Amino acid sequence: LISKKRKLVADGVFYAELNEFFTRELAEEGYSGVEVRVTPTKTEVIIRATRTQDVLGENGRRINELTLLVQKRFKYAPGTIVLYAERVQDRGLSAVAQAESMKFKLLNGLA
Amino acid sequence: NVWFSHPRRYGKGSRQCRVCSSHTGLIRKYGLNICRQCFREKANDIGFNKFR
Amino acid sequence: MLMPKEDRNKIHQYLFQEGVVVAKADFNQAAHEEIDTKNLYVIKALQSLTSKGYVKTQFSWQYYYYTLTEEGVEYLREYLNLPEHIVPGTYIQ
Amino acid sequence: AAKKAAAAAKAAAVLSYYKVDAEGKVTKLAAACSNPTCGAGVFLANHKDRLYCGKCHSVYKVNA
Amino acid sequence: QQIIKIRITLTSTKVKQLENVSSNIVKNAEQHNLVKKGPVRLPTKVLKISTRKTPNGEGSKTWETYEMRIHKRYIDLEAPVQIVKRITQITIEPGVDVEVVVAS
RNA sequence: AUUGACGGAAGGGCACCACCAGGAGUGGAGCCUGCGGCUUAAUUUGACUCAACACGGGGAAACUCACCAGGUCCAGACACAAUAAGGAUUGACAGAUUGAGAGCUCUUUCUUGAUUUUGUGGGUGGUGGUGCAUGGCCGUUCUUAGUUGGUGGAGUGAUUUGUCUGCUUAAUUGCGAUAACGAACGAGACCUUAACCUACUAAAUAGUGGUGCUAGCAUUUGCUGGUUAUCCACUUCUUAGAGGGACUAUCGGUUUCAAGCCGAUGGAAUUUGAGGCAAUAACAGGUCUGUGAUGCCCUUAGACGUUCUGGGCCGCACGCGCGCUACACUGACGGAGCCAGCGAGUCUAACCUUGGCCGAGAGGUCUUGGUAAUCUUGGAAACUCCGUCGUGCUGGGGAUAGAGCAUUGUAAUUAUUGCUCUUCAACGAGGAAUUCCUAGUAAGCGCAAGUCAUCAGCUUGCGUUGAUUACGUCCCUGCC
Repeated sequence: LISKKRKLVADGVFYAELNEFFTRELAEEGYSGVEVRVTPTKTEVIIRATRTQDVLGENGRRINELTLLVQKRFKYAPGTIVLYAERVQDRGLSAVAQAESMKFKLLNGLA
Repeated sequence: NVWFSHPRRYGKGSRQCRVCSSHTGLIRKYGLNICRQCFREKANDIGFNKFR
Repeated sequence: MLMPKEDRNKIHQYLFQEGVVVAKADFNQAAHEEIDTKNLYVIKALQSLTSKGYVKTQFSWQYYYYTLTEEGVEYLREYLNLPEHIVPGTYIQ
Repeated sequence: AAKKAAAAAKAAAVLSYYKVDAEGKVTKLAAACSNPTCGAGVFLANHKDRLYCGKCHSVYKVNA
Repeated sequence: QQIIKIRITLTSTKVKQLENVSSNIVKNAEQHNLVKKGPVRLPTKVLKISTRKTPNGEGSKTWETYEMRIHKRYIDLEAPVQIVKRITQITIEPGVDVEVVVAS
């Protein structure tokens, strides 16, 4: 129970740990952001990302890794948290990615 | 054990940033409890586009 | 660091198990969420396990994220004497 | 001014501060701190007027 | 057949999903023909956090005013335990909160 | 020879941080604080042309806290060797000792129980230094107009115009002139709020009539009420969601009849007003005194680490800024009218407090409501009222003082504030200076928040009364 102000804030700030935690670990996967949803059942996070064939986990453990963090950090019953990653359709014009494709190009030993 | 932690509830040292963990600059304004250089930073995302 | 043979055993336990632990930088706490093992404990015994690679830390937001290591979870298989059936949250479609 | 050097973790290297009898019975001497912790063993040590107990850090006050 | 006078209370950050939901609302309910009102439309709260721009006194005195403008929005709706539930389940969505502060 | 730059050389723009046209002032004083400095137990510390001067949200009686004048206890991890259950060591009465009911010490000799103590190895306490070892942010050039690149095309090339003579704007904002064609960022678009919707959508946490119940004056049916339900019906109002709506519009001029600019009509309505985001390159501006962001030096128990006390940053012949009341009858005193808007607020406990009493008063309290469009909370001051004061430094001025009485606070002393009554200090419109300002704008009368236990002569935000003066220049400065 919180004052609507009080809610739509922490609800934005939610985009300030998935936006991050993915920043750093998924610095590889193609990090493609995310839709944080509510639906009357779940809280579902669709990871767009440009390499679903190391994120998916050699069967479904690497996806039961990033949830069973997203659950223990943010409290959720077990179920109220399914990660669908989803490719990234229109790759030429992400901005962020073609930057992550310099950082990855430079490191790798280039001029 | 009095003899390793002090009477830190109210003031500045008690509460500390979310993101960096600093005392310097604070945004209390709305369950926010960040710093008052970072904020802005992300934020534009977080909710706080602008409208000016 | 000098710990305890009923907290050293207890960690390396919801570490294998869920497999995956997410224990803040607040030294100075009775107690960590899901493990009675004060906080401060973990953090430091895990700075140890990481250090070898029976595990793998990731940082930021201020929590230390950890999460298993594909194998290094075959060390915990001989430490807390247990099967060589299961893989731990690991195979769960 | 001055450093200590930490107290020595010192060497009674054996023990037997528990009537070793001759032949075939062992019993238990200097009481055994009259508490449950303090269980059956606890060989009480002798200090100023009141006696001294370590299963509880040390503590306990029962004369001798 | 037990009747209940529900009250529908919405809020978002986009005037475009939101208006969408009392068009869908009050015409996925006049299909049902329900005894209701029309999307009441509540004073626009609207937070302006002054902050300086610089990272360091230095540097002119160089300031900001970012804010969330919600559009608060509510509704009405009668109907038993059956045809407020088939309505609350349906509008289903991105951006938005629905309460059902029930009036039994 | 080249432009990133430089000139106290010429030629153009742009802004009341630059002048006109002017208003209210600062600089004068009675006093607020803050920075110079002498003082000192110590008078901690950053900050010094626009970019240091009620500024680190610095409103500090402890504390905070960095200055001392002094008391302690370590809150010395980890390994090694040494003391070695024959006690490593711990603790304490009270008295000697001191602020003291610190066993700080020493007197005693109880207690104490391998957790300590000692060196060796090493760490981690650090508002101690270094902002020029740096991070991150924020000031400045900036209420800026400005960058840069392709393909052409030009011109060993450092490369160039493209980014321009002119007219145009709040504006590299746009027509137009053009071996230059067409794009990116800035600006603008966009987001906030203030206006408008007698159309929608709903409201015993907003108000209408009708309805009684009803309390007065009239009696003329009328007029004045009281009623969180007597009922309902409403939704202008008041809230607030969707939504819409303005584009300089319509003629008329005015011009290269281009971009633009006046004026009058309709209109709610100088970029609709206003903020906020704010490229390009930076500055050795500031900051390790916001940090458990942090290099490298130093500190490591006679510590610069921590903590109980007391004073200290509030000390004055004085120098410099930011500010409050006043030199009046266009005011000071008083009855009697008597009016908003931004807030806030108690939960695990004392935030707002009425009401009804007690107090001249300051207040005390019983008790009340209120996690708030639901309570205190619809009653704030400039003012209209009706006058006393009569040109008397007053009946403008309210300085500095003597006591009491209160209201907080372990501490009220270098009286935190308040009241109760008297002491009745300058100054009789503020020199060389020098600011800020084009519309609900300049300025004054308030108050709610930010401190907070309190103590505002500051910071922020609002409205209630509300005009002069232009609505233009490059004389200046300043920068392009």
